[PDB]
Amino acid sequence: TASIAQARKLVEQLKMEANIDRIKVSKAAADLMAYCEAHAKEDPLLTPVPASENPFR
Amino acid sequence: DDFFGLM
Amino acid sequence: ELDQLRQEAEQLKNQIRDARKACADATLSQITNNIDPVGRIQMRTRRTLRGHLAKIYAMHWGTDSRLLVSASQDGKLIIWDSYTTNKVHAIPLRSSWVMTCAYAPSGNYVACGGLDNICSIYNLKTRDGDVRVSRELAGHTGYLSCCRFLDDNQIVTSSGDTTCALWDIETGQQTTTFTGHTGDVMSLSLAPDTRLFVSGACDASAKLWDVREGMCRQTFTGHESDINAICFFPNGNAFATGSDDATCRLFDLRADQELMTYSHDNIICGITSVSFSKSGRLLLAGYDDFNCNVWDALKADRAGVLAGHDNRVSCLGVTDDGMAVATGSWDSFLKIWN
Amino acid sequence: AEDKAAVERSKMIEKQLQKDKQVYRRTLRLLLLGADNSGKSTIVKQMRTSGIFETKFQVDKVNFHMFDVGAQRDERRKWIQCFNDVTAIIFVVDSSDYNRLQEALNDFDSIWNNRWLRTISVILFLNKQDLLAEKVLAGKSKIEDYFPEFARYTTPEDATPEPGEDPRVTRAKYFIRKEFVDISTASGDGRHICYPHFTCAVDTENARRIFNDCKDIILQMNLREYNLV
Amino acid sequence: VQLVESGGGLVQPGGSRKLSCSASGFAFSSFGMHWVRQAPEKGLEWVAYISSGSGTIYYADTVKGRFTISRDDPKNTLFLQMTSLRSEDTAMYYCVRSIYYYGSSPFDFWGQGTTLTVSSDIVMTQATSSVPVTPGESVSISCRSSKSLLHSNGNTYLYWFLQRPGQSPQLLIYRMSNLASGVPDRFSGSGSGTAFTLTISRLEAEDVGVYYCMQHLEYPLTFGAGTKLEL
Amino acid sequence: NQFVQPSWRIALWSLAYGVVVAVAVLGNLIVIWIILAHKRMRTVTNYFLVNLAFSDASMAAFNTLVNFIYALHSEWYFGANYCRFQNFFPITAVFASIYSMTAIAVDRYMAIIDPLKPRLSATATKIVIGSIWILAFLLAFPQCLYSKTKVMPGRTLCFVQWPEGPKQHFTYHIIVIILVYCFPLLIMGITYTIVGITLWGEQLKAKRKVVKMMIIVVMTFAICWLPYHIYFILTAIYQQLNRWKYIQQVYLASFWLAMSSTMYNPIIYCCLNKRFRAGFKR
Repeated sequence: TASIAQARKLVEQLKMEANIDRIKVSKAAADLMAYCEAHAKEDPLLTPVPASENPFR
Repeated sequence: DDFFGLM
Repeated sequence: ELDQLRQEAEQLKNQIRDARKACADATLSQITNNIDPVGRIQMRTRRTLRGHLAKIYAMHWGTDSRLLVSASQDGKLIIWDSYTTNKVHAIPLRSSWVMTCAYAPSGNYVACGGLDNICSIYNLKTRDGDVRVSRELAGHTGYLSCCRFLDDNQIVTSSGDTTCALWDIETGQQTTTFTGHTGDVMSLSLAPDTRLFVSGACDASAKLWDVREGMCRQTFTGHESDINAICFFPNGNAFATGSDDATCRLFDLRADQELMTYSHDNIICGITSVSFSKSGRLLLAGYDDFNCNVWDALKADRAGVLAGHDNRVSCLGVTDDGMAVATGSWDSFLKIWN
Repeated sequence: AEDKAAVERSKMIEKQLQKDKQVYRRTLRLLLLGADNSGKSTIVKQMRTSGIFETKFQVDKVNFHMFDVGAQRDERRKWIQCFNDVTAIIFVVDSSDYNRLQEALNDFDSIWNNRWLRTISVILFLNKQDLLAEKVLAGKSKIEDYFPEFARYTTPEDATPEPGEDPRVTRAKYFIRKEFVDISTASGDGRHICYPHFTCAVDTENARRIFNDCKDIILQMNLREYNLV
Repeated sequence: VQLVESGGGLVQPGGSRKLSCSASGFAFSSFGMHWVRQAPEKGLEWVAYISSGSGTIYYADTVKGRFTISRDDPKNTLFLQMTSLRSEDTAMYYCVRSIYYYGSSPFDFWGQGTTLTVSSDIVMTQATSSVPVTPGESVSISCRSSKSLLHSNGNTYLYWFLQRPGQSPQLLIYRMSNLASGVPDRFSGSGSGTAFTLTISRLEAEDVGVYYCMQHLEYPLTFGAGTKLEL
Repeated sequence: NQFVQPSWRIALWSLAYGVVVAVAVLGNLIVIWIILAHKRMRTVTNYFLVNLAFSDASMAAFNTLVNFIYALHSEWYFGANYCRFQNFFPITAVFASIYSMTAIAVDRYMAIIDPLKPRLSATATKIVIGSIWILAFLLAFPQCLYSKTKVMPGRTLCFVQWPEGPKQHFTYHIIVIILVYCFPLLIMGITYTIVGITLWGEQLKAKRKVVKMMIIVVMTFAICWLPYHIYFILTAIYQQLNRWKYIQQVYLASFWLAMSSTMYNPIIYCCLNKRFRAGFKR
């Protein structure tokens, strides 16, 4: 009865996870690559800046 | 030989 | 009558699985075959921060992208000026086994914790001129793994008693405790909108929590061993997990499954630190193989190796403007890269 | 706020940082490990929710840090990496409790075969020897049941520098040492060596045994760095 | 925090007198402490400086040789030993603390002052020496310098002050834009590379005093004459 | 004009001295490569080991190679400017290789006798690497000042090392045999025998192997260097021993033994250590 209240906590958390909204993977993977193309030119590691506005040189 | 050897 | 709740637990565990395979319609490696690659990102060590005695276990950048604090197991923090390699502060700690470090986003406070099971907040803006301990947050059973500030009066502390906890620095007690994990919670990354946070534990499971409600919204079950490092994507809808099975894994929240697998056959060593760039294109990951790698987050190809350290890379951090990458390791030196 | 006065503060910090490097290098760090049955909580008494206990003591003007790790969870696979590059591991084993000695051999096997404690030497303190002397001089509890190969073990010749006892307690206590060096000699390299000792309840020489063994541990750390091996 | 000074009195002009400031309430050994004097019915003028750890010790050229500054970090004292006391050294000698790191606010706390009555440089010029104000207006005190105070690291080094009648000067704005801790948000100081300003948006009765200025680029720290407000 | 050696002894000395240099400069500057070009074996302790192995390589390339040609049928074939250098850097490589071995002996003494005391720092080891050379450049200097090549019609006996007087020439080679032979041998005889007592009494076999080295290093120092210094003492006061016409043989046997000490440290560090054996297989 002690672990019945603990096994019920696992089946109540799994019920709150099995009833959520899941968009398609092709919608979530396209919205990830749309973020990297939108912020690519302000990424100083992927697109390096010159030695003037680089504060570490 | 003379012979002056060096250190 | 436990199997009546154990066979119903396995039925919902497969009903989760068939709800995810219905959404798995296109691999991210299929949508990103025609996207151009990145190229050989060749970074160079710009600064080297010397002065720590023992191994560095944690660093954190500040939001000004110039100051950083670093934690070493000789028992002290050092706030560095990255453009000068100066030492702004050197704060001796009570314990010598610090495993986490956190610069507050305002800049006034700094935190540390470890095997003492205490999160110790430090006031840097005192009118007396010295750094003093502001609050000494006790209440975790196991060791402290990660602390992350949300504002100046709230912190989220990961610990190895399988729990995370949201605190209150003024009061000194727990606002809410997060009690879903069955293993030592090792890493923790907040969302950019500070409303959710993920936590990777030693049950090979990352869990997305809600801060205000205190629930567990999603659980992510892809890894094969202990997740050591977690990091949110910059848009708050994805995260990467580093584990001891030599695999980084990018997940996503709206689809609730795994997306890519940044693995290599040559790499057997585990991941200790993981971090994204500003655009979310590069996934810089620190390894036990003495060197960091620069994976590309959309193609899963190794596009660069940072190989300047002579021991285990345990810390990694990209600034909030994406300018530099700092990398602390067990040779008592940090290195700032471009 | 001149930058010249900012680098003067940084070179006042490095002067303090250099004089805490000299204290740090002159201080030897130890790590107590052992179960609740062992007298690990009593050797710290015999020496001169908080999750770590430091115990400082000096013998012969050499500082020693102990770290009795407590208030933790059961699994130790994660925080045992923190105690890499420590000078020694004091492992305390209760030599009186026969039934729980195999799990003392199992977690000694975990310390000795850990990937991070590869270089670290273990100082075994086979504790509670007076509780072991009274157990085979009473003859009630037997070693042959818990360990089946005690019936075919005999005492080695060049051993037992004890004043007075019968060799029943000597064949007992030298077999418990033999089982703990079956793990150190087989599944280990020449980078770290065990040091078995026999310790009691009130035994004031336990800080001298650590000092003599740590002097030998640093001696092989120096013989390897001076390439004289 | 507290900085109380001792010394002063009538001194003959060939005589000597040692001042002493006793720090109590802050970590004195981590602060680089100054000496700034104020002649009667005149402005402020810098005298000496000793760094954190008795390192860089800098004097003004008008007191060099005669004046020796010293420090005692255990007993938390700061001295100023004068040897030959010329008659222009009649002043009220203030003792200022100044800590120097990234983001610090130097010249943040001033002492009360002792009265010692005896019986190239970057010139800072404040134009208007008296502004008539009423409580409620929005005033702006201008400031000009000889050399541009914008250093190559990125921040100009102007420091604003306020000396209320009877009291000791307090810091308002450090590095020309940063509001000091304890100062209300009405003081929005801004400016250019060689022309500066301090805008008080709504004036109260506590805003009445002599508003000085200071540079911290070159080490002879030259002040201004002071824009005095009156109501 | 004589000392013209026949072709059968110029071969039997040359296959003995070429094989000295062929173990030295093929064994010493592979040891600087092990220490410099790597990262694990590149610590503060090994800085004396590259001070010695560089000074041994100078003692085997500049000293025993140029003075071998000048020893055979003497014939100083190197002009009158290199003789001022021959008595400066090849002689200071002798005294820097000897005072290095005294420095490694007291470094290994404090690494064994009081092992818990922390060793010399990275700045303290360089202020004593250089202080070896300053004490060695100061002592090789009175031979650079007096190197007066007064050659005859024929290059026999050109590089004279001391043209002032014999009573001052004896005193220089007594204040060398005290400072360079007698004082380093008593330091290496007190340090390495207290160390040899301690290590002597599986891994104890590797501790009883380093005392076989310290018997060799002391007693291939007192034997290898003694006919060297005795030759320059017995020639300084007794200048009539220069014209003995068998003085060429007894010089070359005395000089071979002193330069046989060059090749010993690469052999010693490989017969002991396993990280240096793999560095020679690679």
